Amino acid sequence: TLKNKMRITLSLPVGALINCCDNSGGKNLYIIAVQGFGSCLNRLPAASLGDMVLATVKKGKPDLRKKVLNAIICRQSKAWRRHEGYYIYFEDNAGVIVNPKGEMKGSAITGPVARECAELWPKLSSAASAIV
Amino acid sequence: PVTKFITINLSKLTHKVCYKRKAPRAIKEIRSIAGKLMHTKDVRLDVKLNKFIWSKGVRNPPKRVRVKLERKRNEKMYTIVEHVMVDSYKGLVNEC
Amino acid sequence: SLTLQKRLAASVLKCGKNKIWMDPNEISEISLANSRFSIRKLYKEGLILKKPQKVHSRARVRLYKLAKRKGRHMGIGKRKGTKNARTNQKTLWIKRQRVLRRLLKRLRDSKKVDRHLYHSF
Amino acid sequence: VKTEACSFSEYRIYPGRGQKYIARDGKVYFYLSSKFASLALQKKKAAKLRWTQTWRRNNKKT
Amino acid sequence: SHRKFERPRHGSLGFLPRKRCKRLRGKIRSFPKDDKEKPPHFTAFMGYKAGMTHIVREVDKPGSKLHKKEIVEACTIIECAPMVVVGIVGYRETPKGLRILSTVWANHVSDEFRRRYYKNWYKSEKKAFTKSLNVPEATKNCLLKRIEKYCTVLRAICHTQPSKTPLRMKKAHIMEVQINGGSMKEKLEFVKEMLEKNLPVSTVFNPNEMIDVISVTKGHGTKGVVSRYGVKRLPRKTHRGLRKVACIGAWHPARVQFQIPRHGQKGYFHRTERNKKIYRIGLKTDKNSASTDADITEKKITPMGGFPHYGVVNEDFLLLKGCVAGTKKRPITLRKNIVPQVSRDALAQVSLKFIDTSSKIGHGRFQTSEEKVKYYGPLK
RNA sequence: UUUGCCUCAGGGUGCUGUAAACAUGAAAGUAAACUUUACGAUCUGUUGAGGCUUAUCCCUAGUGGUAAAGUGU
RNA sequence: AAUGUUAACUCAGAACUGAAACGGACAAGGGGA
Repeated sequence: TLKNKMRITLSLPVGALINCCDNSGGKNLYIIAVQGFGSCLNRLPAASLGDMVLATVKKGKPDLRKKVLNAIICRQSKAWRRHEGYYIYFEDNAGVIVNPKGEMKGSAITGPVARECAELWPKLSSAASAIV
Repeated sequence: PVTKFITINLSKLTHKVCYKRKAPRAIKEIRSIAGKLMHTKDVRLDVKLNKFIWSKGVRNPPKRVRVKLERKRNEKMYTIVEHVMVDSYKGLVNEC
Repeated sequence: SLTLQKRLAASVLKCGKNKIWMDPNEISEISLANSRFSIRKLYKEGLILKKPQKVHSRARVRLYKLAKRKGRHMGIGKRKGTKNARTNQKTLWIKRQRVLRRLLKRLRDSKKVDRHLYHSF
Repeated sequence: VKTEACSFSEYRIYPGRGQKYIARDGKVYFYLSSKFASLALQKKKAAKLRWTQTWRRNNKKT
Repeated sequence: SHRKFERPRHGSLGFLPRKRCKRLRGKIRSFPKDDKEKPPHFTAFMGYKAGMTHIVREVDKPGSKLHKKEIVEACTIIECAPMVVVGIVGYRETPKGLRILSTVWANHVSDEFRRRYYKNWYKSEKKAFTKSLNVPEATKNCLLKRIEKYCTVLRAICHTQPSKTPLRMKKAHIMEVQINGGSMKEKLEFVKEMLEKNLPVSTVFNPNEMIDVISVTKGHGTKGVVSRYGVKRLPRKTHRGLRKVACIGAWHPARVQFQIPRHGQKGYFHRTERNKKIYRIGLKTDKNSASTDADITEKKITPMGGFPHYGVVNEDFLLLKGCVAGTKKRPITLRKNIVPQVSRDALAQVSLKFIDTSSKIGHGRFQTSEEKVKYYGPLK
C-alpha cells in the first residue's frame, strides 16, 4: 500500500513476446506499452515489474485475444539488481494477466512469481502460487 | 666487444603490429636494440638469425631470443647480431 | 647482370630459370661463367643443384582408405555427391547384365540348362 | 557475519557482487557470477567439470 | 519552421570548451566559506587514486523497505601519503580580487618539493631554495604581523611526497590549502605550531560530514560527435558516412553556433564531484581499522595481487561516499563540502558491516592469501 | 636520466585449463602363435599440473646497460 | 556337390567415446498464405 518500489534493470521493450505462466487461458503476451514511461524521443518503452504492462494475447482463449489487457511481468531473462548483494533473473520471459486495479485475473502461476508486486496489490499475496 | 647476458622478448615488440608485419617488425626491432645497446649505427643481422625468426611464420615470430652481443673493431665500429639457445630460459638471469 | 647467364643455363639443364643454384660465396663465378660449358663442369663437380621438390608424402589418406574400410566414417555424412554421382547406377546395371549374360552363356556351354528353362530364367 | 554456500560452487557468498538465477520449477539456485552460472545453465556436469571440488569428490582425491 | 518532435539538447553547455585541461592536478576554484561564530581548524587535503569500493551497511531511514535488513552501498576509501606543509600565503581582499601580500617558506624544504621547480633536475645545480631559507626570524616576525593586520585569507603551501608511492614521477605536487575559522585575533596562535611537519588527517576529517573530489578525467584524444556528445547515429544508407550531425545549423544566422556538437577532444577534462559524505576514520599501520566486531577476521586497507596499473598501497585509509574521476596514478584533490546539511542523511550516523579484501584485479577466487594457502594445503 | 630508468630473469597475480612422459595398466573391441603376442577418441598416479602472462599488470639496491653531448639565452 | 590365385564402395546394428557436439575449413535454396 506504500510506494517504495526500488530500482530494477530494464528489459523486454515494446514488441516483445513472452510466456503467460498462468491459468487464465492465455499462452503468450505481446507487449504494446509499459505504464509510467515518460518521453524520450526514439526510446522504446521497456518493461518494469512493479509497473503494469499493456499487452495483447496472441495465442490463447478467444475471449482473451483481440484486446489490450494489463499484465505484470514476473520472470525475466536479464539480471536485475537488489540490495541483497545479488541480482535476480531467470530463463523464461513471463507475465501474468491482471486487471488495471492490480489484482490477478487467473488463480495460479506455473513458475516462480514476483513478490515485489504482491504487496503493491495486496491480492496477489493471497493469489501467490510459489514465490522464489 | 663486451661479455654480457640478456634476452629479447619479441612478444612485447611485435604485440601491436598486424599479422603481415610481425616478422619484419621483429627484424627492425632487433636491429634497433642491437644498435642502441652497442652504440653503433652499423648493425648486421646474420642470415641464420633471419632464418630463425622467419621459420615459425610471418604471423608469429619466436617469443624470445637470447643475446650476449659482441662488437667488432673494423664508422669505425660495427656489430654482428647473434644468439644463444636453451631448452628453458627459466633461471637464466642477466649477468656479465 | 647475371640475367643472360641465367637464361642460357635454363636451356642446359632443360629446367626453369627458378631452378639455377649456386654457392653462398663465389657468387661472381657465374659472371665468370660466360659460357654454359663452365656451368656444366661446375655441375659435374657439384655446385649447381636444382633444389629437390619439397617433401610431399602420401600416407595420410593411404592409412585413411584402410580406415574407411575399417568403418568409422561409414556414416552418412562424408558423401558430397548424389547416390548416382558416386557410382553410376546405369554402370551398375550394365555390369550386372554382363555378369548374368556371361553366366547364361557358360551354362549353355556346359548344357546345365535347356533353352526352355534358359529363356524363362 | 554469516555467508552461505553456492549451488554449483562451494565457496562462501559475499554480498555486494552477486546475482540470482531461478529455473522454471521454482527451485532456488544460488551462485556468484555469470561465469559461476554459465555452464550450469548450459546443461553441464560438475562430475566432468574438472576445476571445482565436485570432481575431487567424484575422483576420490581429497 | 519548428521541429516536429522536441528532445533535450545533446550534452551540457556548462562544461565548455571541451578542451584539454592546462594542468594535471585538480585545481580548486573555491574553498568552503568561513563564519565568525565557528572555531578555527583546517580546510582541505589531497592524495592519489585510492579506491572507490562497496561497504556493507543497513538503512535506518524511517519508512524504507530495507531499513533493518542488510544493504550494500558504494563509497570510497581514500589515500594519504602525508603531505608536507612548507609554506604560508596571505591574501587580502581588493576590488580587483583577492591578492597576495606575501608567502613565507619553512626554514627547511624537502628535495621532492624542490624538484618541482625544474624541468631537468638531473642536469641542474639544485640551486633552488638555497639562499632564501637562511633569512633571520626578524623578517618573519616583521611580516607575519602584517599578515594578520591586513590579510583576510590564509593558505598553507603543502606538497605531496611521491617517493612513498609507486609513481615514477619524482617531483612533488604542490598546492595551497585554506584555513577557516572565526575572528582574526584567534588565528595568530593557531597558525604558529604546525608550520613545518607533515599532515595527519584525523585532526579535522571526522565521521558524518560531507566532502568533494576534484581531478582530471581520462584522456581519449579526438573523438567524433557520436562519442563526444552522444548524438543519434545516421541511418546506414547515408552517403558520406553516418557518424556525424546531419544539420549543423539553419540558414540564418549565416554561421555555425557554438551550441552545435562537433568533433574534437573528449576527456582529460577538469571536474569536481559534489555531495560525498565522510563516514569513518582510520590509519595505515593499525590492524583492526577497516573490519568490524561482527567479522573479526584479519585484514586491513591492504590490497591483493597488486593494484593493476598502480602498484601497492602503503599509506593511510578513511571512508568517504562516492566514486572518483581520472585514471590510475592520477593526482586527486580532496576538498571539504562548501556547506554542510542537517537533513536525514546529513545527521544519519553511519557504520559498516564487511570490507572486501579480494583480488580487485579481474575475477580472482581468493580474498586472503592465508585462506588461499590453507584451503589447498599440500600442493606442488 | 645512477636510492632513478631500460632490459632480462626470479617471484606474484592471472588466462585458458591437468599441460610432455611412463605404462606384462585399463583402454569399446579389433588379429597370430602354441597360455602368451601386433592397435585402440581417454583416463588413471606425478596432474588443481604445462605454454603464455605488459607490450599501458605487480614486487625485486637481483643483475647487463644507462651512451656523444649539440642548440639558445 | 565341394575346396585354392586375384580386383568394389554401398548398407547395417552393438559399443564406447569427446567439453550433449560435429556437410567442422571451402562450397552451398529461406520458406508459407
